[PDB]
Amino acid sequence: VTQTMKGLDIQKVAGTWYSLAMAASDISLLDAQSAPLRVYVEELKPTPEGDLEILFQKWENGECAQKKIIAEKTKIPAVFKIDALNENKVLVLDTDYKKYLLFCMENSLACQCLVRTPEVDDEALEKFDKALKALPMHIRLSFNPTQLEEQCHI
Amino acid sequence: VTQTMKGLDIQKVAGTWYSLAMAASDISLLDAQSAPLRVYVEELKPTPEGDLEILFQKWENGECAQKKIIAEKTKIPAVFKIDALNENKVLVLDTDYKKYLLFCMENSLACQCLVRTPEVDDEALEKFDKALKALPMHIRLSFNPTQLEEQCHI
Ligand SMILES: CCCCNc1ccc(C(=O)OCCN(C)C)cc1
Ligand SMILES: CCCCNc1ccc(C(=O)OCCN(C)C)cc1
Repeated sequence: VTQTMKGLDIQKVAGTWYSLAMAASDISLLDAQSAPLRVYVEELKPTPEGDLEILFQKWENGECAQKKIIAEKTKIPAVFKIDALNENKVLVLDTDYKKYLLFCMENSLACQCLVRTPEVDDEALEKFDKALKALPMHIRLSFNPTQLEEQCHI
Repeated sequence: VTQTMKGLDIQKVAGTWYSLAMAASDISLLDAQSAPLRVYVEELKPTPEGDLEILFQKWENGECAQKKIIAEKTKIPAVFKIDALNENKVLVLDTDYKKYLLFCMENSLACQCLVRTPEVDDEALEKFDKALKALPMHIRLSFNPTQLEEQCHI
């Protein structure tokens, strides 16, 4: 991935978001309620040091678990690191802070269209599909306003 | 769905096809290996009477089953009926006979991009995405050339 947000201000992504849409390189990354990159974002909390804590839900062991991860900053403002068995990158592609944010997680790849409200944002989906045009995605999911107001988008 | 192939010649769709891509109105229609509209097309056999027998595979009870369905003609050449508990329609959106065919099954909705060979047809995917632009799809899957040569696209 070689789309990053030039000039990103990480403090301005703070707050409420909805996972409107998701996509991944491999079907198995999103196909089941319990698939590993089926993660629903709740809230971003930038630290004063400029790390980004992520609140999200994950369907786990037949139910909707509350989860909390922190992505550590790098020399590149639009690029964060999650420590695990593998070195995994979080990239911010594009945001306008007040309506949408596009990002990817990569080691292979999953991306999302975040929005501030439980509404279908045709414009934000256009920009998302445009950004995926380049990437080798084999599954795409989108959610309706009813699902967006439910735990794990049921 | 109000995209049908004007002038369709049902005899000319006979033969080998690959389910390159699928999409559906509802995630649950395609999400699992065993989801009900995860059906992989093998072969179309038009009858002399102008019905269309469909050979396909379905992941069933932990394995890849061989299946055979016949879709009955209507007064509209691009529209067929499958008899079940519900009245279910098969619509041919568009074909060039020698490379691609787009169709939908509807009662709510699932569509596919068929191709004659195990190759990624960028052009045929463009026409497919164009045809879905209108429809309310919430899941899309595509398959690579390796998967296309395997039973149930493993
Ligand atoms: C704009 C930044 C959004 C980042 N959001 C998320 C990033 C990662 C995860 C997440 O669940 O991490 C997956 C685990 N690692 C080891 C692959 C969940 C949400
Ligand atoms: C160009 C025509 C292609 C039609 N292909 C297919 C049509 C239907 C099916 C199929 O599996 O039918 C689903 C069962 N009914 C009752 C909803 C599988 C393949």
